[PDB]
Parts: sequence; C-alpha cells; structure tokens
Amino acid sequence: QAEAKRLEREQKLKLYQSATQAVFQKRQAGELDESVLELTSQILGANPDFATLWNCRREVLQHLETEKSPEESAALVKAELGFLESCLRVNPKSYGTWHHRCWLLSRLPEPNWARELELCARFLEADERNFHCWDYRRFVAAQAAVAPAEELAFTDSLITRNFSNYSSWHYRSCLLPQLHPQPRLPENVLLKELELVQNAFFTDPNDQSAWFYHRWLLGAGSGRCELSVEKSTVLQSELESCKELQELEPENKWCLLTIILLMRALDPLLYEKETLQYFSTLKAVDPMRAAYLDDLRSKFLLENSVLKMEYA
Amino acid sequence: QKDVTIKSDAPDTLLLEKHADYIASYGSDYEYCMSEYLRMSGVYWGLTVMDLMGQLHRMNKEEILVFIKSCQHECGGVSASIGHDPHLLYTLSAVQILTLYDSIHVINVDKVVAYVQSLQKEDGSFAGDIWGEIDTRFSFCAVATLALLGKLDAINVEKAIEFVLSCMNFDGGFGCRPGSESHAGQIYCCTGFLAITSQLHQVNSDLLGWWLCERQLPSGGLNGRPEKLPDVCYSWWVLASLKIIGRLHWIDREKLRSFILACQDEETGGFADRPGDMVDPFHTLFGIAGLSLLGEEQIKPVSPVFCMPEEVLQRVNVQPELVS
Ligand SMILES: COc1ccc(S(=O)(=O)N2Cc3cc(-c4ccc(C=O)o4)ccc3N(Cc3cncn3C)C[C@H]2Cc2ccc(O)cc2)cc1
Ligand SMILES: [Ca+2]
Ligand SMILES: [Zn+2]
Repeated sequence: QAEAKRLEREQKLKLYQSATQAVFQKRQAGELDESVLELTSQILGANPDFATLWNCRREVLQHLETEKSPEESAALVKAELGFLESCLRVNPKSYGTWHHRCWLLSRLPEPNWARELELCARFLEADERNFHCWDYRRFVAAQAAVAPAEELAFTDSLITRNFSNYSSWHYRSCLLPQLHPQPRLPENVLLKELELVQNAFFTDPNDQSAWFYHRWLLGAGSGRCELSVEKSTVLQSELESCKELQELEPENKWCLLTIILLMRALDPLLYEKETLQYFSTLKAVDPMRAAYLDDLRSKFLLENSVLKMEYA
Repeated sequence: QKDVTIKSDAPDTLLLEKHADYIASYGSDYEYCMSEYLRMSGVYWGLTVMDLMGQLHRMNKEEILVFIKSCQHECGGVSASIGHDPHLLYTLSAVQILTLYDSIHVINVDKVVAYVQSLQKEDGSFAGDIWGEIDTRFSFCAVATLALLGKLDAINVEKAIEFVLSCMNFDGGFGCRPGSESHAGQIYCCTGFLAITSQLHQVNSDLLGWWLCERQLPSGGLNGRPEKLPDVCYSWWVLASLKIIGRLHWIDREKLRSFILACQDEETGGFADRPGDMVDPFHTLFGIAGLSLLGEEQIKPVSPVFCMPEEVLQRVNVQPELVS
C-alpha cells in the first residue's frame, strides 16, 4: 500500500482530465446530449463542487426536453433524481448537489414533495445537523404548503429521540412565531417552551443548544414588571433547579450563566449581590469568556443604576 | 466537548518565510488540477497572503492579469478558470486581485457592474449566477465587489439590506436564506455586508458577539457552529466577525494564537485546517489573516471586511466603519 494508492491517482486524474476535456469539447461544439450526462456523471460523484459541470447537466436537460416526448422527458427527470440521490450519499454537504435538486423539482409539472420530505427525514437521521438538508426541507415544506404545526411536531420527536439538537431548536425558533403571527411569543406558548427546553437541559446539561434557545426564550416575553404569578413562579422554580444542577455539575458554565440570566429576569435589584457572586464563580469556571463576562456584568450594573435613580 | 488536543510538540513559533515559499511554489500536481473549478479564488488567496507577508512581488502580476481578462465572459461576470462559467464568487475574487494589483481596468468594469446588478431579485437577495441559487454569501459578493469598484449605488441597496436582516436569527447570527440556522461563514458574509452598507447598528452586537465567542473550544481554536471541530478558517470567519462588530476581545487571544500556529507544517510550510493535517493555500491565508487580526507584528494589517491588507483599501478609499 505504498506506490499503489498514489500511483493510480495519476490514472484517476487522467480519466477526470479526459472526460472534463471531452465535456468542454462537446459543449463548445453545441452537442447538448446524453454523452455529456454520462461523462459528467463520472466526475460529479467524486467532485460535486465542480459547479460548471452541474450547469452543463442543466443546459443538456433543458435542451433535451425540447426535442423528446413528455414520456422521454419524464424518464430523464426520474434518472436525474436517482443520480442526485447517489451523489448525496457520497457527499451530503455540497451546495451544488442540493441546488441542482431544487432546480430539478422547481420546474416539474407534478413534483412529488411527500417523497422529498421523506428524503429529508432520511438524511436528518444520518446527520441531524445537515444544514443543506434542513434548508432543503424548508424549501420542500413551503412548496407543498406544509403547515407550521406539522414541522413543529417533526421538531419535537427529533429533540427527544437524541441530542445534536441545535438545528431543531433553531427551526422551532422560526416555526413558533409563525404559529402566532404578530407584525413576541404569547405567554402560554412561552411556558410550554420553557417546560420543554427545561427537560432538555436537565436530561443533557452539557448540550449547549438547549441553553442558547432558553436564553432567547428568556427575552421573548413581556417584562419583569408584568410577571404573571405563574411565570414568576416557573422562573423561580427554574432558578432553584439550576442551583441543584450546579451542585451536581459545578464545572457547568451554562447553568451558572442561566442562574445570572434568571435573576435578571426576576428582579435585578433584589438579586444584585447574588448576581455578583455568580459572575465570580462563572469567570472562575469559564476563564476564556472572562472578557465577555465582565462586559455583561458592566451592562447589568449600568441597568441596575438606571433602575435605582428611577426611585422617587 | 468535541475538540482537538494540541500535541505538546506542535509548532509554537511563526514560520513566515516557509509559508512565503509554500505559496510561491504552489502550482508547479494532483490537488491542483482537481481545483481548476475554484482557481480564481485560489489565486486570490495566494496573492493576498503573499501581500500580507510583504512578498507579493514573488508572484506573477503580468501572467495573472491575462488570466483574469480571459476569464471575463461577455455578460460581464468572471469565471474561476478559462472555459468555466461566470459566478459572483469568482467575480469577487477577480476584483479583489485587480484591487491588490491596482489594475482594475484590466477588465470591463461597467460590464461587471451590470452582471452584479442582473443577479438581484425582487426581494433584494442575490443569486450566485444565472442558475438561481440564493445565498447571503452572494449578497456579500455583490456589495463587496461593487464597493471596491465604487459602484454600490448600482444595486437596490435598501432591499438588499432588508433581505439580509430577514436572515437574522434568534441567536443574533445569520444563515444562508430566511429560516437558515446560524453558521460562522454566513455571519462573516452578513456582518461584512452590513459593514459595507453602513448598517451595523442593526446587529445585536452583544448577543451575536456572545454566540461568536462561544465558538472558541478549550484547545483555543474556533469552530463554525456548536458541536463542531474547530478549524483554522472559522478561526478567521469568527474573528473577523467579532472585529467588525467590536468584540474581538471576547475570545482568548493567546489560546487562539497557539492554535493557529500549531496548525502550521514545519516541513512543507503553509497551514492546515487543524494541527498535523495536510496544508493548503486557503487555510494558509486564513491562519495568517487571523494572526494579523490578533495583532501579530510581522504580518500587515488585514481588513476584516474585504480580507485584504488595510493599506490597499486605504489606497482606494473604501474603508467601512466597524462597531468599535
Ligand atoms: C477539500 O475538499 C473541498 C471541499 C469544498 C471545497 S470549496 O471549493 O467548495 N470551498 C473552498 C475550499 C477550498 C479548499 C481548497 C483546497 C485546495 C485549495 C487551494 O486552492 O483550496 C479546501 C476547503 C474548502 N472549503 C471546505 C472547508 C474548508 N474548511 C473546512 N471545510 C469543510 C470551503 C469551500 C467554501 C468556500 C469558501 C470560500 C470561498 O471563497 C469559496 C468557497 C474545496 C475542497
Ligand atoms: Ca513578480
Ligand atoms: Zn476550514
């Protein structure tokens, strides 16, 4: 396994070089036909970021569709889908491959989106963080007028089935606003979200994605002066639950930050001393964020001062 | 949790002269031919990094100017290589190269402008080429390109702004298109876009800044989004973004520096994505560009928006105001 592997590369390069040459010869000639499909097939599987070759595939299919029957064009499309699927198995994180699938489906008369949604569920089982796949999923969702609630139900199962949830939570942050479209979440939805994100971060307290989404939820409401007895009580209950969690995992910085954020949400002034205690522990546990933590602390001290001078 | 652990032996010193040899020799080979498709950007990376090390003269100005003219198509857009199709990415790379060389009229500037203009949509987004892929990456290519040519006014700026901001997310970051998850690369494109269009006030600097500084892993290197291995070039996408929004002091400078240096190859030269891996000119540019932003003295100051030396941009008078 010495000269063998790196020898045949001089061969495998030779094929790519000749096929690539051939493709351009053929394209300069005006020969928009199956031969280009067959040659490009051989290059795009190994090298899907080779954008110009996706363009030829397009120029070929667009042209062919002019001088072939409905039924011969139908077959070409279906074969193009199978080819696309096989390229995705080899390389699922290439812009070109996904864009070409979107281009293909965008122009079909009767596209089968259900199948494409499932294609998405299959690739998100493989890699739940594949952003090409999530992006393509939203495109399919829109094209088939899928309803926010369907997609919200999809994100729920995904969240509980496993970790690797930053993409799912992100998707929920867009779906929820659509479910209650204001030109800013309602408290009942917010409370269900707090409960859901709360379970996540006690289940797996080192998974940052829950804590980020939670920090967002903490600001998405209506203010500390308008705290319902229920939200005051739930927020208080989260505070304690993070203190418990902090005993189990004293090296967990996300829970330390969240304790600071919760006290802010509840009553900046009543918790001023605890806020300062917590910045010291937190900076001790997460020293790389020292600078960030002092700036956040200065912002919060300023906030506090403004609140104290509003005293009549 | 997912990180590299820097081997205790790994490089702790800047090997400038080696890198200048690495790039100077690059393209005299398997990998080279397989990336014909990004050649214009490859030349941009190599030239830019040489110029940051004060070594641009050791490259072929005259030969690259002819290559650039031959890569302009009749619709005005520039391709990555001769016979390849035009695209906003390579039109940007070309104009960056002509700006490094003060040779902008090597190409038909009016036709580039008309090409960028033709790619804008009703909603203000930019397609990357005639084939219609929409990405905030291209919003940045369009405006970066036009800014360098003094022709920003040629596109619908307000609608372009509106599209980008409609890609701002719950976490302060930005994605490909509306609804897309935040990622470092698009955040660099978007913050750079806002820098150019004078709209940094619409960024939530403390929230995004926090997201960007949590990218720094215990090893000191930055990843591009949560739960991913760190990597020298995010270390540039993230850092640049922080500089643009005024929060570069929110990452641990020294730990980052040690990561970047540890990404060098003492033998071949150049930098790799992570310690010990195979180098390339892309990462070589971005590791050098990162060190520059981190205050390293033997490299020129790099613009965090255009990723070119500040003196080139001073010299053409397009230096957007950053947050602080
Ligand atoms: C090695 O496999 C790849 C995968 C994607 C690409 S890419 O063309 O779509 N592009 C730029 C990119 C280039 C390189 C590279 C190899 C050789 C050279 C010298 O000319 O540069 C390597 C990677 C790369 N990527 C992928 C990547 C980088 N770090 C982590 N990854 C997964 C980025 C990609 C997107 C891009 C970025 C900037 C730009 O101006 C154009 C495209 C290239 C190689
Ligand atoms: Ca020279
Ligand atoms: Zn990289």
